[PDB]
Order: sequence, then structure tokens, then C-alpha cells
Amino acid sequence: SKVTTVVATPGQGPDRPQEVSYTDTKVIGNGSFGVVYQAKLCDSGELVAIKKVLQDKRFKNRELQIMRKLDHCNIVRLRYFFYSSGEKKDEVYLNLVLDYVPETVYRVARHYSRAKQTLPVIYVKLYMYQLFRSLAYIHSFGICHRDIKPQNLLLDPDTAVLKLCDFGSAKQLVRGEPNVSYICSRYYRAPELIFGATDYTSSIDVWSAGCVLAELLLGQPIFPGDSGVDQLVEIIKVLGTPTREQIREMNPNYTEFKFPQIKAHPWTKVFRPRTPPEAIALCSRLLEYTPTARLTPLEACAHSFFDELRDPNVKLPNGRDTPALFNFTTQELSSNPPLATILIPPHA
Amino acid sequence: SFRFLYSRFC
Ligand SMILES: [Cl-]
Repeated sequence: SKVTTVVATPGQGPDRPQEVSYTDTKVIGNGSFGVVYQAKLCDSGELVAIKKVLQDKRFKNRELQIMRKLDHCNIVRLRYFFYSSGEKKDEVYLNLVLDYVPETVYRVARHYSRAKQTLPVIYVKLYMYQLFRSLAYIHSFGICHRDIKPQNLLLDPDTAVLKLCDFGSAKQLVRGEPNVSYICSRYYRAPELIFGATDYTSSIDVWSAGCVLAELLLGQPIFPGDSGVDQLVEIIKVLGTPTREQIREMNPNYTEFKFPQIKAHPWTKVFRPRTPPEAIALCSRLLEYTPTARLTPLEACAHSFFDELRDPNVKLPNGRDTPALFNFTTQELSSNPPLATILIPPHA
Repeated sequence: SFRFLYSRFC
């Protein structure tokens, strides 16, 4: 019956410290600065994940500053935060108390893949649409996640609700101010990042998202490899070798290098024959060399592949109705407001 | 490589 009380600040709320009690602590994972716990808030009985990160004594923690501003049904909610000692002696850790979500897109995808079954397309639609909304939302603040991958897509597999998490690499990108190129995880990295660009844009998240879509359709990553060399070969095998004009749009330092000379594989042969053609069309507009030619997240939400979700009679295969899909805010719609008349159907 | 140690899919 072990109960722990700390002074913590609500993640949103007013900036007023309060007493927070929790219990039933258990290890659920490990992060870069110590293990990740589950706990149960005594007040409400709700489950939270508690994650530790390093507090820099010179600047404010960027991940905390971003999470305090975010309020969206497809992004993990920051419930509280507080400071403590930790794994390394003499160190002060930031603890981020997040709403707990028990599964991820990756687990669901591996479950199907290992059974040699295709994830039913209605779930590919639901998951990718919610991912794109979360991206349109954070991108409308200038914020790029920089680490989109299936393991960062939390999932309630009963309601089909998805929530984007892990804002440890996220950054408000300012044009003309360089960024480190070494973010984003193996298999999901845009080619401009593989080339070491420091002047990239939020479209690196849309590439990563297209990689997640392709993986859901293929049952395995589309561009695997343990080095950027091997990853690039897999990209070139699908997209063909980039032209000098494309390389200049990615990283102009790379324009004159010798790359493998390979003609593009047709998109209709990248996926199995019965892949829905709208899914292939959408993929081909996300996995583009030229960063500015990729769909924006909000253009992706309005793509024809997601038309079934705007059908008034669409339901989950388990007979539940779909999660919330159309409660767009002005903020979320700000990159292009008149997509809302595709985005919000008459029945909403 | 998984986010969590435990899954209903295991
Ligand atoms: Cl996972």
C-alpha cells in the first residue's frame, strides 16, 4: 500500500504547485536518464507514466516548454512535472508525468507482421490520419517533432485512439537558424538528414510519416539498413537516383557526389498487388526527394485515402464507432483553413 | 525494439 506524495506543477493548469499522490509504481520501460515508471494517481485512479530527463542549469528544458503548450486529442498529455534526484549522483532530474497509454502502433504492426497477416486497412487509415492531425497541430506552432517512428505512436487498441509522444527531440524550427542533423531514428530519417543538412524544415516529419505508412502496408520497414549508405541504397532502389536539382534541394554540398545509378522501381510494384491504390498514391506524395514537394500534414488529412473516415456510417471492425476525427481548431487549421470543407464533413 | 517492456500482443 505504498503511497508517495510530491509537490508538482500541473502540466497545463495554472502555474501553481500542488500536492500529488501516487501509488502502485512499476517499471514499464527505460529511457536515456533512468527507467520509466507507471503509477496510479490516488486522486482519480488514473494511470500515468513518469519519465526522467536531464535539467540543464543554463536553459529551460525544451521538451517541457513544448509540452506545456500542447493540447490535442492525438498528443500525449502532460499531467504534472517535478524535479528530483536520480540515477547519476549529484544530478537533478526533471520528471514528466504523462497520461499512460498501454500500447503503440509498433506493437500492433509487429503482432500482425509476425503472424504474416496484413494490418486491416481501416486501421492504417485511422492511425495515419490521427498521426497527420497531430503533425498539423504541432507544425502550426513551428514545432517539428524530429523523431517520428511507430514506437512514438501510442495507441489504445480498443478505441483506436492514437497519441503522439516523445518530444525529447522536438524543436521550433526558425528559417535561417541552423539545426543539428543527427536527430531522427534509423529507418525513418529523411534523405536531407542522411546527407547531414542543417537547414531542413518540418517536412522531415512528413517523410518519417510516409515511412510509417509504407511499413504498415508492407509489414516491414521500407528503407532498412544499419548505415546511411545502406538506407540510401534502399531509398534509391525505390525512388531512383536523385537528380542534381533534387540533391540541391536536400543538401547542396552533396550535388556532385557519385551515387548508385538506378532507375526508380514503379510504386505499384513496391507493395503487394492488393494494396489499395489510394494508399500507394498517398505514399508516393510523402516519400519525395524534394522536401517542398511532400504533402503538408493538413493536405495529407484531406487525401482521398482517408475518405472512408469521413463516411457518416463508418464503424470500427469491433463494432465501436470511430474516435474523434473532426474537432479541428482554428490553430490546427491555420496552415490552410479552407481544407476544412473536405476535413469537416456535413454530418459534423 | 519496443517502447514498453509489456504488451497484450505478447
Ligand atoms: Cl513499441
